[PDB]
Amino acid sequence: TFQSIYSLDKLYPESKGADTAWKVPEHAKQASSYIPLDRLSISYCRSVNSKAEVRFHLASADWIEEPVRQKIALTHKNKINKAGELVLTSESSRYQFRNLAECLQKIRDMIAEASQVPKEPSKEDARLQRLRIEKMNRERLRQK
Amino acid sequence: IPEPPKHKHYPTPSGWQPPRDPLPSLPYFVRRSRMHNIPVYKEITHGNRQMTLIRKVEGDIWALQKDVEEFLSPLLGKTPITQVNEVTGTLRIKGYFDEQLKAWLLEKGF
Amino acid sequence: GTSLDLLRSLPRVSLANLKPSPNSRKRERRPRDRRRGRKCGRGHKGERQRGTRPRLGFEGGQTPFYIRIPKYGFNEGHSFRHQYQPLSLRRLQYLIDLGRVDPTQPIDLTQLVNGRGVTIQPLKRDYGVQLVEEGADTFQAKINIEVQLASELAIAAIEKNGGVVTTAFYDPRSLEILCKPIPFFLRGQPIPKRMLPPESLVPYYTDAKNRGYLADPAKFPEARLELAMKFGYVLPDITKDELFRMLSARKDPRQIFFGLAPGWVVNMADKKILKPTDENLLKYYSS
Amino acid sequence: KCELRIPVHRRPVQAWVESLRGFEQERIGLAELHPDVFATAPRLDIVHQ
Amino acid sequence: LTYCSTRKGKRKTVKSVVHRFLRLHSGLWLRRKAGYKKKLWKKSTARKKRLREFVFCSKTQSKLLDKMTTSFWKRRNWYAGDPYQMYHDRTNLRV
RNA sequence: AACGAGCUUGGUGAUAGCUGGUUACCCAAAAAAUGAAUUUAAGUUCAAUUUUAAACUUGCUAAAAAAACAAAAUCAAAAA
RNA sequence: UCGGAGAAAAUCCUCCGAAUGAUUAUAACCUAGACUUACAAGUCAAAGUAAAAAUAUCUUUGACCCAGAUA
Ligand SMILES: [Mg+2]
Ligand SMILES: [Mg+2]
Ligand SMILES: [Mg+2]
Ligand SMILES: [Mg+2]
Ligand SMILES: [Mg+2]
Ligand SMILES: [Mg+2]
Ligand SMILES: [Mg+2]
Ligand SMILES: [Mg+2]
Ligand SMILES: [Mg+2]
Repeated sequence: TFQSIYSLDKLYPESKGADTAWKVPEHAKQASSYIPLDRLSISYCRSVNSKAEVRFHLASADWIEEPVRQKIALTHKNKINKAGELVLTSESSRYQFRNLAECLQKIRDMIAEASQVPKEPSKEDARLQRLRIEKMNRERLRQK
Repeated sequence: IPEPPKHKHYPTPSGWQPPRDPLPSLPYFVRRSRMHNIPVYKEITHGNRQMTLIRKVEGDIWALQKDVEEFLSPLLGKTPITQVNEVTGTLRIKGYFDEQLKAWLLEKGF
Repeated sequence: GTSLDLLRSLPRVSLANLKPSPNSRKRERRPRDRRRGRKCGRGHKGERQRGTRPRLGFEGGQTPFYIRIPKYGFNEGHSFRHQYQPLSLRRLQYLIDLGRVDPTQPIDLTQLVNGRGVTIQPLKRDYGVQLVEEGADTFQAKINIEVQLASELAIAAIEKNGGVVTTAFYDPRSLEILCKPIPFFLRGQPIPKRMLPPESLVPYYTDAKNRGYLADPAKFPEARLELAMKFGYVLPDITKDELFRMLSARKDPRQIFFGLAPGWVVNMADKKILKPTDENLLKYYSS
Repeated sequence: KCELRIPVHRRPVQAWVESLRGFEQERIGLAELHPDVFATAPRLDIVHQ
Repeated sequence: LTYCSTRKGKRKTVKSVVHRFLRLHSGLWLRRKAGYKKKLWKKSTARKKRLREFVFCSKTQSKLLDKMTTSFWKRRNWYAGDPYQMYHDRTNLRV
């Protein structure tokens, strides 16, 4: 095989192995909070955008640590099905790849936000202000 | 143009499927294009007149017109307007019906 | 075909029986009769009737519309922009299914051009083909393909099925030879070297995430795994694959064809390839 | 017989093979003809073109 | 303009058109507003915003610009990262 | 042999928003001479009209009350 | 050339002004739908976002090319 001064062997002498690029990274399925694809069940409903749904049983799932599981269930109760599985869907693209990618990122974000305590309450939005004020009126109305 | 390779399972992931064997026994035969596709083409003239063309028809082109009218009549709710060019062997229909006619002609096995 | 039976009954076809297709010819009108004669369609006497009306775009003396609009650089540098023919995965699957592209061997611009899957115009500023994500959902082929540009979604589809994609740069002289190798061979010149990308494109082709042909191989495994996690598929170990040797094949940055080194002469007439022996030439080509 | 493949839906066309050796040698063989050459649509306007 | 040039026998483009207007492949032409860079200190804010916009051309103006340019300027250009990629086509246009 | 600037050839088929002319039959449709800009008003470009082809659906006449006016047109439910 | 007023949608019809300044709470970006309009030019504006914690208040004009001034 012809080789030149710009051949990849000469440009990058250290990685002269034939399979350096084609190997699979050692480990790395544990660090970076890897999501086990096999556990998740993926169904593609073509609603035009191809909707994608990722659902798993939050409590039974063991890859997520138990302390995170409890916080996620309380925080995102609205997304848990009657069977107890956590149902999240994406319908923002015509390619199910991105719809699945959007769904997966939600899992990663949900785990991360539960892991890190949200100490900051931030400013109170008008929606929160209306909710708070009406709650106070209910308390005062129930002076009995 | 190379002959398409034999595939274990049809339809092929792109969607292409070869003509069925045994041959259809209809009065009319619709031949495939040199690229091995069904010869149905969307057309437009004047910038507003939408038409669909079935082109490589051999045999009784009038029998095909009869079947096309019956097949498309329920969808329209009225009989489609069509032109038969017996010299060129093509059938022209007013409106875009390429996808329905492409699926329709696959079932017949052309 | 009953129509052919009609010919049997009819008189002989000859030069005296010929007729054009109906309505294929319009009538040419000459200004001789009263209808189209007389003023001959030009109207009453005036500048227009005498044939001397002002040029197109003249508005009778006021500043014309095409001159009152400010100049703005819409088309500045247009002839120097690079254009990439878009090849979608939908079209790629269609070509593979019908046998026009052979998935067993590596796919380069020559194979796409030979199978008529893509049409390249180097004279019209084409620099090659870009992979386009369209059709990614239904792409189910294992392929080794070399393209000039690629998108993240398109690369994901190729890798998920077990194939390999790399982005490689070809210069205008190299692109013409790659698209049409045989006409080049008939010229009788030796194969030229492939020029490296312009400084603008060096970052693109030296980046692992784009699978650049000048990028570090050591950084490929990390980039390949990252797409797998992002797009929810399991990276396939292609080394175990039987066709790993074909899939791993990549051209040298200065090579236009897979098995032909720069500086060789292809003698198609005698089915031979001639290689130079002069040392100075070999240094030139080997560089 | 035709050396190329005839389409299955079309049957071959045929003609009498003849010889010029003798006056009466009007039939010595039987020859297949490709239907797509000798049985095309009777397109007399294309002949005009 | 020149309909039949002496050297090549072809139509010639009016380069003043090419220097002011952009053609989208669908058939539309884009332009700037006259005076958008002139005497901005005395123009109202809403007026300045109207001037800054890119605006389409009428059917007659489009017909004239088509006559004043040759076919080379009407072709498909596949520019990588083109910012007008989406505007070369018409969608849901019934007419 | 008609000089405010000779004559001949050539440039040269100079140019002329000006005058004159522009060669068979039949069928059909048809403006208007309005508004705008122009060293523009003896011309031209655009609108408006007219027209050919095509697409698909309401148009024309009329039009109550009811507003807008001040104390026959604009608008246009139902119908015919 | 343009604006205001009468005739009242005509006029070589009759008047006043403008090629403005003053005033300042300094008056963003972005964006549905409309007016006006041969073209060009000229008007009004919900929603969203952003500064602040009421808009500027009085009531107009010059295109393209081409030259400037700067960061
Ligand atoms: Mg003529
Ligand atoms: Mg091209
Ligand atoms: Mg004399
Ligand atoms: Mg003349
Ligand atoms: Mg004149
Ligand atoms: Mg002037
Ligand atoms: Mg009515
Ligand atoms: Mg306008
Ligand atoms: Mg608002």
